[PDB]
Amino acid sequence: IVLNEQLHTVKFFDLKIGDAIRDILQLLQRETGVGSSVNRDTPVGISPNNPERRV
Amino acid sequence: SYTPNLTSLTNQVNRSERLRKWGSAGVPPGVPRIPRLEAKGIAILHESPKVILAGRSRCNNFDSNQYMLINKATKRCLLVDASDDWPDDWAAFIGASDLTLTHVFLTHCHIDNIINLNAFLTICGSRQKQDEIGVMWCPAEECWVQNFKRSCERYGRFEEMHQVLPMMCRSLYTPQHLVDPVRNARHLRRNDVLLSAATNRATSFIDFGNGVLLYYIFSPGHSPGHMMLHIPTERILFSGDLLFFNKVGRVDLPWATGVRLAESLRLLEALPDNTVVVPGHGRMTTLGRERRENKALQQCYQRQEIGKQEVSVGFNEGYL
Amino acid sequence: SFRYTNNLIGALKHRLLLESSYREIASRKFIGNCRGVEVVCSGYGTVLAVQLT
Amino acid sequence: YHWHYNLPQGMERPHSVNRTFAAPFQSNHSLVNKYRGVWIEFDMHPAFSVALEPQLRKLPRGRTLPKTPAEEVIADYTALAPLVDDEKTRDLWLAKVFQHCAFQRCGGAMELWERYCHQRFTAEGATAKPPLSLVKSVLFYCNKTDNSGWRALFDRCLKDGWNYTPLFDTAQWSFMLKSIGRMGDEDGVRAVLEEMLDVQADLDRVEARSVVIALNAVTNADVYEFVKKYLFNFGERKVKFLRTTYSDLRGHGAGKLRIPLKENDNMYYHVCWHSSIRSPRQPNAKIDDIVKDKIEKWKAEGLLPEDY
Amino acid sequence: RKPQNQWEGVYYYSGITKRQRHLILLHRKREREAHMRSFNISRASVLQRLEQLSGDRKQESLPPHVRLDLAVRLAQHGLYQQATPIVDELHHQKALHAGHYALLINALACPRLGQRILHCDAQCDPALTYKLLGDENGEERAQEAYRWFDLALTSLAVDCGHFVPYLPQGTAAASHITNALMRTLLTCGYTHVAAIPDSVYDRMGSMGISPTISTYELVMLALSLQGNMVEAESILSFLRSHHSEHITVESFNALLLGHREARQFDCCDAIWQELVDRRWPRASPLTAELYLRSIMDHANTPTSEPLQSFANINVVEKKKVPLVLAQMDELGVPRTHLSRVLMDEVEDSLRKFQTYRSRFYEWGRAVKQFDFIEFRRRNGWLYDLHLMKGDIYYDDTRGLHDRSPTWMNEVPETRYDRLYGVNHPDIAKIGIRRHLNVEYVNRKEVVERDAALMKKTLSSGRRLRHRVESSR
Amino acid sequence: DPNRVGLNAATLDCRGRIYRWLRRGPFFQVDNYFRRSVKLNRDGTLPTDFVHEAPLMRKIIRLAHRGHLKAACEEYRRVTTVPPVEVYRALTACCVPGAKLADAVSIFEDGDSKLFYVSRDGEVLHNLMRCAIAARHRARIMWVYNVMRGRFYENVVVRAEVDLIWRYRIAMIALEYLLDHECAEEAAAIYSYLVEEELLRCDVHVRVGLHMREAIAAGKPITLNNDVMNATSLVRDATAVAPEVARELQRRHAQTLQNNAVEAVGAGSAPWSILGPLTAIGPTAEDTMVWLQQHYGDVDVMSIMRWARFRKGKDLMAKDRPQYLARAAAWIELLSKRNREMEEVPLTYMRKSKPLVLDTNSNVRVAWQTPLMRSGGPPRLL
Amino acid sequence: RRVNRQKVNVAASLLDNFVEQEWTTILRDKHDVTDVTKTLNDTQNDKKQLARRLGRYMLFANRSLDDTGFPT
Amino acid sequence: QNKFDIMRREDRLSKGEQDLTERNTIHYGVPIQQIVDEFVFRHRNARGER
Amino acid sequence: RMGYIPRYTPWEWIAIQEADQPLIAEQIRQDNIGTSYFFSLNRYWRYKA
Amino acid sequence: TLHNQRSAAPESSVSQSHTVNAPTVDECEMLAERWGTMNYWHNDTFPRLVVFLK
Ligand SMILES: [Zn+2]
Ligand SMILES: [Zn+2]
Repeated sequence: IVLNEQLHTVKFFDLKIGDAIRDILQLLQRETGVGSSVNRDTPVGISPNNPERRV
Repeated sequence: SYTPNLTSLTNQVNRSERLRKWGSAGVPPGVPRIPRLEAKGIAILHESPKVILAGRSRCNNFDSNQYMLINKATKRCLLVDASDDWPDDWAAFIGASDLTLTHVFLTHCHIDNIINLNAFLTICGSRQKQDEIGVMWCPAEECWVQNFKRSCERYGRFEEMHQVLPMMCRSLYTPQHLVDPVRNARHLRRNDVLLSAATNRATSFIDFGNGVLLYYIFSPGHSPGHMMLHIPTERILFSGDLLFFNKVGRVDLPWATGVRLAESLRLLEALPDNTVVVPGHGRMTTLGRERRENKALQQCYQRQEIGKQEVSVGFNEGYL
Repeated sequence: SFRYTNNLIGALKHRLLLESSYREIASRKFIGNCRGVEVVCSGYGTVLAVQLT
Repeated sequence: YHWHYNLPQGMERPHSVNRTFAAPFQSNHSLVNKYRGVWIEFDMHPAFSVALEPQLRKLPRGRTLPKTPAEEVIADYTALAPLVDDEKTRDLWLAKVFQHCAFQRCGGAMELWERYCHQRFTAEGATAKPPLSLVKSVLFYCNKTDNSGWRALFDRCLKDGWNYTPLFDTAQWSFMLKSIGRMGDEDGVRAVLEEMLDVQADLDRVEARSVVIALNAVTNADVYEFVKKYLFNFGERKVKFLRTTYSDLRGHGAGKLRIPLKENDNMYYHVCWHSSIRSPRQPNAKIDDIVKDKIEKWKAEGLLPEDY
Repeated sequence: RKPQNQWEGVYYYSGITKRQRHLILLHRKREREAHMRSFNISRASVLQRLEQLSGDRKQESLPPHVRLDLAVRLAQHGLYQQATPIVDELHHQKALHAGHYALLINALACPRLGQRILHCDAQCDPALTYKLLGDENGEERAQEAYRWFDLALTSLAVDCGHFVPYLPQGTAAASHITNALMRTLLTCGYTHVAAIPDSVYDRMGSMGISPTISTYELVMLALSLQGNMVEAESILSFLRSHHSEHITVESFNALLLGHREARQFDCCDAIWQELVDRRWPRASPLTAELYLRSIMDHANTPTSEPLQSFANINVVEKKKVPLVLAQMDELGVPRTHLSRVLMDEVEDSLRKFQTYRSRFYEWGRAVKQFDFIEFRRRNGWLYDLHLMKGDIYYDDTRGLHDRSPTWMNEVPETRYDRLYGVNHPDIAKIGIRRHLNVEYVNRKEVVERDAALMKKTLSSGRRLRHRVESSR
Repeated sequence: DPNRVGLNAATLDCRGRIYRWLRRGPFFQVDNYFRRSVKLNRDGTLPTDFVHEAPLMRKIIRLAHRGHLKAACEEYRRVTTVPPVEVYRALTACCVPGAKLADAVSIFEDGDSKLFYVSRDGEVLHNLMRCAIAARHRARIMWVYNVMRGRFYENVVVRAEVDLIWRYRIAMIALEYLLDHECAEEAAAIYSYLVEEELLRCDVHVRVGLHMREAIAAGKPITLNNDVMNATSLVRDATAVAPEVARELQRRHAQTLQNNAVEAVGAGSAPWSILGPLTAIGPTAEDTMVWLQQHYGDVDVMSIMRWARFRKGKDLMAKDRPQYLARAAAWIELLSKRNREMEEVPLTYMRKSKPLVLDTNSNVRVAWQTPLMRSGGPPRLL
Repeated sequence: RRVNRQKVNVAASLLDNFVEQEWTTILRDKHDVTDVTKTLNDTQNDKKQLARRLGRYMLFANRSLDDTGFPT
Repeated sequence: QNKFDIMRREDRLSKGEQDLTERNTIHYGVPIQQIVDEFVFRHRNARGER
Repeated sequence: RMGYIPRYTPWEWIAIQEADQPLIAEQIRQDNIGTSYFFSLNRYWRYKA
Repeated sequence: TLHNQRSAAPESSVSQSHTVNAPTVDECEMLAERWGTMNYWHNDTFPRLVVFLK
């Protein structure tokens, strides 16, 4: 049982390397700036957990 | 082309080049197999009391040519630069001529020369079944053997990708396999010769039989190991990719140097003008016509005369 | 961040509702009967009156 | 390369793309059924509506704007409203009078605020809280006639005050920023834009002509550094539309505005710089110590001679 | 040309922004605070009325109906302890009668606290109102309901003083008070809900009280909240067999709620289709509420047999939602009489599965498809499920070749082209020319060209054979 | 702007414009000609006010007021601009006296979602509801009520919602028809809407508002209190009538209980009607209000009796007294849930059962018998 | 802890045997007294009438640890 | 999360019936046709059973 | 198996292909009023018959 | 490895509309107002018209 999980993760070393590069590829295609007001749940200048959140 | 790393994927100039070259597709169309239509038959180019040269022009969409030398006495034939999209006409020609195929000469291991090599060896050995065919090649082309798959990637040759090349199998120059004690079709190929770059006019030849000698000449510039065939009794120079009609080989491919191509053109000046030069691509010419009417040789000797120590000549657009 | 301040507001709302309801229970009468015997108590459990209806 | 016809023509693999990616609806054209105006939420009790019905007839109702002149409407409120003994009825009546004077641009309607509502809402610490329908109507009025009385009312709507800013419309902020850019209040642009950022308003769906007018009036150096950091809060589709709107309102389409813009070149070049950025490509004491000993060395070596 | 995928769907927008979901959550929070404020204001008014009637009227005895209305308004707001001395005084004065006891027991089920628990606590799930009303003193209100039931039966035995050994158990008042007891015991905890068809029904049978349709509907709803569906379907089968003209929609609502709680959604679909088929009793908005909530509970259910290999499977049941809504337009059930949470889920499933004809003419334009691709490329980290991470029965001996003439009809063009040199010794069996066996469109010309080429190379090979073997 | 009416078009010059013309949608000419034309203005009003199309609207309204529906529909086909709301009002009011419900629904749906919600109006929906009453279509009554209530799009985004007076009128005539024809669930839904919107005392508010309009035309100050609403003739007349309504309700429930006890046996009487759930009424009008509030207190009895007063304009309370009492008693008995729960027919007792010990059938079961059915034997458990 | 769980189950079943012994005692013995207070028009509180209005006895051996005082 | 559901689960487990929380996920486990086809494929057309 | 292609598309793949594409609202074709004999062929010019 | 769903037999194709079962005692009670086919009153086994006359 131990060796089966140890051999399962060594065959995904190269596939996780290319997975990490594909993270950087979709990262640099993101919309620039701090974001857009259409796609936000939080106001920009404060934490979402601020007690004085809604002015 | 090359491996798509992180820098090539985040480059906008790469997408700009792939839009400029190929339009809205972005992917290069490969070099496909010639169909059974628009395919010509095998021509007998030369007949002599010693040998017979039989060839076929434009046998690939690389526009390469396929040639075979036949010994009239020993009934032995020899393919040079085995790259034909249909090696079924050649096996039928050998079987209807009662010939034996013993070796295949390879000038260099680019994809326009070794694309159908396993097909040649398999079909001719299957006809021999009703001693195997050897391969004669230069070990510097080892660096072009390993990129046979990548070249099959870019030019769309997908069915020839997953094929172990016969030059990669264990010859007599290699260590042997230590098989379990409880097979020899692919484990050992005893008929294999490796040509040496130290080519001379004394002993660098192949005994073709009947006193016909084929002198292989080491001439880089288009490849790290590039071997011409020279038959002085027949005045025939299989140049391969070094020299063509009014043009020379490319240097804009990897492992290709212009000054090596210039030295390879300079080691050709001791042959007579009536030597018919037979190129891997296009129409055949003579060496005197290339001394008179080829601008690459004119530029090479002009740069040599005006005092260039490193004369670099070579094409950037032409035949692979 | 602000996990202490947002948890202190929820605790003081729990304490304010438990204080305002303790002042509702203590100022109230709790009458229990068995057989005509009205035992009246306050929120603190002190017997205010043992009556008979 | 292909699929042969004697092969079974089954589906190879199903594709669930619309259930993996749920896309919100986004068109380049605006919504054809939106109100494009400031809504007042007339919430009158259904007994004063029948009573004041000849007076509310000449007032703007839902998506209807009568052509009654404003001097008749103010004269109707001056006489008839003290007869009505209800506080919320008179306040909602004056919300329609402020809305009617805004659409006709009568600058004399701010005296109705000082007459009735100022002493009980905005004078010397008034404890009363005005209705939201009244503050929306007077802020829409002061922005339409370019009145300077918006500033005392907007400061009352903060979290310490009436807290009416989370209930403001996106068109309420659109008519707000257009007036402050016309008057040219640099601190008024910053105090509104800080409030829109804190209240989490729809910054991308503000009117683009309203933003480029409020940004054109930025000339002071400290508020100019605020606009640089604030302009990243817009989207990439918005900030490329602000450049095309700013170039048109100062260029050929300068006749769309009632009052023409003033020449602010430092904001024109920075908006054009910022829109190109968001779009894709297509130790003084120790250093001065070193300088003094070098000049000391060249005088001792003779490279800096004295008078000959 | 490269082929396009015909099993890939057209890219269309089915979803909302983060801002729209945040504004929906904010508005629903505001509505919950508004309902809480309304209930607290009404409860404060009732407690102020009680303090006024207890302080100012210390020695002046009130009329009995004012105290009865005050006890009803106290018990309806979940204040049962402030109402039971009023009921003890009213029963001791013999001022209460047959209807007043049922009114008090029905008020003990608190149908004003239930509205607040509906709109704020249960999030408008009507089964969750019964599940959450048992927390606010279920056992104590159950004991008070049992005590008031005993008080009611004693006063009914007093008020009935022929049919003398069969009173008051044969009257309508005993059945009405028993129905009020069951309706109040449904509000309490799970023990009393389970005791409604167990102890209360057996006690009503042993007392000899004839039930009504509300008795069977409340027993069916108690078995629905228990999760026992075979007994509730047995009770509705009893009602279908014997008293079929009296069945109202509350039994269908009981079965819908119960099969929703037992998670047998196919039975929910069967009950809804039966209710659409018979059209009588009329479907309330509670029917559409329970059925659409069963649909949303089945669609959000994860499965484990494909083990989520590609996507979630049950989401396609939300495609049933634009059908059933149209059925509501045939049933006269207004869709605006749905709760806000269920309306949010119904508009979610409608923007996922509904299109009109005018959008269907424009939804496949390449501009919108490439905008979908660009929006997935730019911000797909915000909306992605993976980025969060003869006859055969009389045939037995088949008759073959029955002299059916194939030469009367015309099938003459059966020509085939075989490759040249099938048995030729000089032509190899294996070759690339085997790829010529799979080619249909230009078959005849390719076979003729291959045969001509093979004949030419075999002729040239034998000619060279003869010339070389004759030259030496 | 009568001078600048007109639209310029293109010439399709370059090859890309030809390719765009060959890639255009099925409605590209009419769509761009419609959106380049009239649209919602900057301040939010409709584009209705058109100079060149003004007398056509007058002709349509003039033909739809004289009863010519087909000619008004024919010159409605000739419109280019968005037509006014008065066109839809006149067309739907022409559809009322012929009971043509489908034409009125089509008239509403033409301008509803296509033409910037011009037919989403109180008078148009009122005439639609009147067509639905004239066609006796209950599902279309609930459809007109549901489109009157509206959704988030038409109310908040479009800001085109129905006024409160028109909503009360539409819901009142719908509730009147649904209570007159014994439709319990639909009338319960409309009554729950009137409870939720707090419109139970709205007719009194319209009467008080008309009185206050006359008073403010005189010059007197106006206010709204409890005694101002109690001073109207409607509340006084309902409070005067209410003992007769209570006696009618008690008599009708006694007859219903006696019929239930007769039909429980099969006609003699059962012990079902010995003691019913209604108590006797006290001999006081305050005791009458007490009895109506403690036996029918789930509904507003006074508002129901005020609504049931008029019938098609005729005052039933002053002219046809037993008809008005029967109507008000029927409406109270329909809208009250407690009256529905207290007027139930006695059903037989369903006995439990167990499977057999020796299993012969799966349908044959041993029934649980009450000791009332079989006397004697041992006392049993649960 | 596996031993102490069995110490609880033998101690809970001792009390559940005693409570269900007395609950059957005070119900059945009071069935033989027959104190008739229906003429008194009382509030129906009694020794039996509070015991029969109380629910079924939830056994302590049936309860988990969190129902007998352990925190969740 | 509800005490009602916990009491219902304990009641159903005392009755000896299926818990409704185990019905939270749908299992369309191993149809008989797939089991028969796997048995035939594993046993090479299942000679002796025919 | 080595070359198994199914001749019946599985229920999961049918469910995935059904769950990805929306419905057309005019496929329900419900009708309860009747035909508009006067207005339906004389409606507004963009949406006209 | 089994299924957690409700296992139910498929619905019977035996036509219950034409299946005349044994007469129950409640059927003999409500036989005075029972609507039956002509096969129902003159059945080969358990005829209901004889029960109605008896
Ligand atoms: Zn080459
Ligand atoms: Zn070459």
